[PDB]
Amino acid sequence: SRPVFKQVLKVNSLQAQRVMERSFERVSNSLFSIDVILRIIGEQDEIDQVETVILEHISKVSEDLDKATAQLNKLMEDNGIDMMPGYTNPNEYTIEINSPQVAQFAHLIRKLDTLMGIVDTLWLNTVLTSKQRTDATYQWQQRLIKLAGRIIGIEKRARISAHSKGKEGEVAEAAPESATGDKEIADEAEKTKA
Ligand SMILES: [Ca+2]
Repeated sequence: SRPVFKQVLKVNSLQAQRVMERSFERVSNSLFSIDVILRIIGEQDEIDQVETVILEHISKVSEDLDKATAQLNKLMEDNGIDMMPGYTNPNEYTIEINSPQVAQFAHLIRKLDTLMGIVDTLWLNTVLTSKQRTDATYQWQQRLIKLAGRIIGIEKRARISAHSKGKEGEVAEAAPESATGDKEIADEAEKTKA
């Protein structure tokens, strides 16, 4: 009745692995709740106003990984570096994709995995210092984490919107809100709720 795309997603870098493990299933459940809290809300100008802002945030992160990937993939050409490294422990995650927005978040994690792969060889080829590597890894790890947090924050603003419109009980039976086990993600969601 409803399409669900199931896919095995291998992740090499420890940064992309950690982002995936602490944010994905929460974000996957968050975009699911948003999609149903919206049809319970019903008003289409608001439904197009949340997705356009949902898919903008997903787009801005996607845009900035593309530009980071571009500049660093030609630092390797400037230094004649062809190859990427092996990874001592890549992992494979079985993920299901219920909406296109889940696909784009899962595709963001892949582009982060690639970006870490680029940074890792530029670090290994002595083009980037140890600090430049950890600032890339930390800030890019953090960048998707707050993106996760803000999706969830957007989801919590939709729930309060449903409350004011009387539909509190209707979404407590269609989509109960899940706990956010990551404190960084929960903090960014509560800022995005104000
Ligand atoms: Ca844009």
